[PDB]
Amino acid sequence: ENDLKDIEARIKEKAGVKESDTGLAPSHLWDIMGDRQRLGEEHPLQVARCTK
Amino acid sequence: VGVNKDSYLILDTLPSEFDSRVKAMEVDEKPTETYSDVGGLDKQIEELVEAIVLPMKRADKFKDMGIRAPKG
Repeated sequence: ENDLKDIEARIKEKAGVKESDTGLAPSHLWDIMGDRQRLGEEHPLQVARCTK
Repeated sequence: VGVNKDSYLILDTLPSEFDSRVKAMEVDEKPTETYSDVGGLDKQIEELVEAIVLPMKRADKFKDMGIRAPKG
């Protein structure tokens, strides 16, 4: 019984914990429009709001 | 006031700030509903005109009378 308890934790530890991340198969090229958004300033904007 | 960001010096003067919710209190071409949407209860109307509208416009007579303005 105690060997079972020990091996479940071992299987879990060796499989590892990971963080799921979304994908898209119809995108096999994304640095046809990713490169334009990247590396210069065209710009991501500090959001503000008109007060007067 | 205005202050130049790069090196802090008064650039200019500017009018005083107001908070955004307070800037929409104003009219923007508000529609009128005038006394043509009101039938019955004339007495109420008369009291309203005397209290509010006429001490604004007839504000000199009020000083003549020797009394202080209404706050509401």
